Amino acid sequence: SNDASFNVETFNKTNLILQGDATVSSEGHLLLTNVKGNEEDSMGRAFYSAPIQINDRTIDNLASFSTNFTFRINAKNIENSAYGLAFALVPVGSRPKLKGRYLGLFNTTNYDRDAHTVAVVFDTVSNRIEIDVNSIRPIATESCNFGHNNGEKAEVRITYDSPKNDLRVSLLYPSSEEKCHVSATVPLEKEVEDWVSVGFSATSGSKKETTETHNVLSWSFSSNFI
Amino acid sequence: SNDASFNVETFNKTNLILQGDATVSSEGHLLLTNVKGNEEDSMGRAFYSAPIQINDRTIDNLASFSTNFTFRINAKNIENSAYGLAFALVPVGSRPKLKGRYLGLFNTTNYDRDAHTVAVVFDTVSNRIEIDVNSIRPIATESCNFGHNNGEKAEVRITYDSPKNDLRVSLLYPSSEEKCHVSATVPLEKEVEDWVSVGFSATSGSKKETTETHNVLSWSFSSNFI
Ligand SMILES: *[C@@H]1O[C@H](CO)[C@@H](O[C@@H]2O[C@H](CO)[C@@H](O)[C@H](O)[C@H]2NC(C)=O)[C@H](O)[C@H]1NC(C)=O
Ligand SMILES: *[C@@H]1O[C@H](CO)[C@@H](O[C@@H]2O[C@H](CO)[C@@H](O)[C@H](O)[C@H]2NC(C)=O)[C@H](O)[C@H]1NC(C)=O
Ligand SMILES: *[C@@H]1O[C@H](CO)[C@@H](O)[C@H](O)[C@H]1NC(C)=O
Ligand SMILES: *[C@@H]1O[C@H](CO)[C@@H](O)[C@H](O)[C@H]1NC(C)=O
Ligand SMILES: *[C@@H]1O[C@H](CO)[C@@H](O)[C@H](O)[C@H]1NC(C)=O
Ligand SMILES: *[C@@H]1O[C@H](CO)[C@@H](O)[C@H](O)[C@H]1NC(C)=O
Repeated sequence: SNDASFNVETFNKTNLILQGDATVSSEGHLLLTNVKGNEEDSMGRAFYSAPIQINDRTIDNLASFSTNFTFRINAKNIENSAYGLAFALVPVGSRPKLKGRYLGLFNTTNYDRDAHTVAVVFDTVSNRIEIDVNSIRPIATESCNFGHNNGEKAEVRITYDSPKNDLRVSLLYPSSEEKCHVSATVPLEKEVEDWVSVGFSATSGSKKETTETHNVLSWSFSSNFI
Repeated sequence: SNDASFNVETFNKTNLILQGDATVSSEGHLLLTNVKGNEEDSMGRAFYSAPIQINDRTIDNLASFSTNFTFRINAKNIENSAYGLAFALVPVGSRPKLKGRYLGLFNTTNYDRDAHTVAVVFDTVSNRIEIDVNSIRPIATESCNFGHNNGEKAEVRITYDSPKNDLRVSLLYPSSEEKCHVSATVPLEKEVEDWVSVGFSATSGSKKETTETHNVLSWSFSSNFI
C-alpha cells in the first residue's frame, strides 16, 4: 500500500493539476472560477499532482482519509447565486465534464457507475451540503445557508472511516458561528477507482446575476491504510 | 508553503514518474535497471509524481526533510560491478542525463550550478557513499562495502536539517550488521530549485561482468517547513 499527505498552507500551481478557469492567485489562494471578466458558466478544477491510493487489492485493505480546507464563496446576488464548490475524488487523468449543476464532475443526472466520482458539494443554488456518489442526485444533504455568509471563510473537515464506510462532513463559519454537518454511508472501494486524484471543482452561474467566485484558501489531506 | 509526505510500503507505478529502464515488479519493488536480458549500460530513474517544495521565498524559510528507504543491489561479479544507485533531488520535469558514472543525473564531471541536482550515491565502483552536489566529484564520502553485502537489503536514513544546512546519511545492513554514515554541509536553497522531484536513479556496468541490479524495496519521505 501507499499512504500520502500534504499540507497546503498557501497554494502554488507547481504541485497541482489545474483545469478550466482554475488559477492560483499571487496571494496563494486557489481561484476555481473566473474572478474577473466573464464569470458566466466559468468552471475550473484543481487536483493534487500525485494520485492517492484508495484500494489496495493485494491486502483486501481500504484506506481511510481526512481532509481539512477553508474556502470563501463570494456571490453578486446572495439570493440567486450558483452553482457551488465541491471536494471530489475523481479518476486519475480525467478531464472536466459538464458545467452548471454538474459542477464539472458529472455528465448525466442519474447514477452512472462508470463515473467513478464521489463529491462533497457546497451547493449555493439549494443552500445545502450534498454528498454526490456517481450522480448529482445526492444520497444525503443538510441545509447550510451559504448566502447568509457571503464572502466569509468556511472551515471544513471531511473524514472517511473505511471500516464503517462512514463519510462525515463538518463545516463552520467562524464569523456567524453557523455550523453544518452531514454524513453518509459510502463504500468507496465500489464507487471510485483503486487510485484517485483528489481536489476541487466549481461552476459559476449561467447568467449575469447568478455568478459567484469559489476560492480555496488552505488545504491539508492525509490518507493511510490500517 | 507546502508540506508533503508519503509512505510506500509496496511500489506502484501509478504515483511515480518512471524513466529509462525503471519498472515496478509484480512484488511491488522498484527495479531501476534491467533485471533480465541486457543489463549492460542499463539506466533508470523514478520520482514521486508530486513536486516537493524546498524553498518558499515568500517566508524566507527552507524546508527540512527526512527519507527512509531500503534497497538491494545484486551484482554478477562482486569485485567488478558498477555503477550504483542514488537518491536524488532534481529539477521538476527533468529528463535523464548521461549513463555510466554520471548515474543518469549529471552530464559534466566538474561543478555545474545549472544542474540543480543533489544526490546521495551508493557507489559500487569505489565502495563508498558519496554526497554529490551538482558534480560527480563528491563533497564528502565514506567507505561502505556494498560488495561484501551483495544481494542483501540495506536500510538507509537520510535527514536534512535546514537551519544547519546539515545533510546526514546512515546505512545499515542488518544481515552483517555493517553501518555506514556520511554527512556534509549543503545549503540546499542555493544548490537546487525552489521545487524539486525526489527519487532515485541508477546505472549498470558497461560490460557483461560489471552489470548489477538496483532495487528499492520501500520508501517513506516527509518534508516540513518550520
Ligand atoms: C510558486 O512557486 C514558484 C517557485 O518558487 C514561485 O515563482 C518564483 O517567484 C519568485 C519571486 O516572485 C521569482 O523570482 C521566481 O523567478 C519564480 N520562479 C518561477 C519558477 O516562477 C511562485 O511565486 C509561487 N507562487 C506563489 C503564488 O507563491
Ligand atoms: C498498482 O495498482 C493497480 C490498481 O490497483 C494494480 O492493477 C490492478 O491489479 C488487479 C489485480 O492484479 C487487477 O484486477 C486490476 O485489473 C488492475 N487494475 C489496473 C488499473 O491495472 C496493480 O497491480 C498495482 N501494482 C502492483 C505492483 O501491485
Ligand atoms: C460522460 O463522460 C465519459 C468520459 O468522458 C464518457 O465516456 C461518456 O460517454 C459520457 N457520457 C455522455 C452521455 O456524454
Ligand atoms: C483535520 O483537523 C482535525 C482536527 O483539527 C485533525 O484531527 C486531522 O488530523 C486534520 N486532518 C488533516 C489532513 O490535517
Ligand atoms: C548538460 O545538459 C544541459 C541541458 O540544457 C546542456 O545545456 C549542457 O550543455 C549539457 N552539458 C554538455 C557538456 O553538453
Ligand atoms: C525514518 O525513520 C526514523 C527512525 O525509524 C524516524 O525517526 C523518521 O521519522 C523516519 N522518517 C520517515 C520519512 O519515515
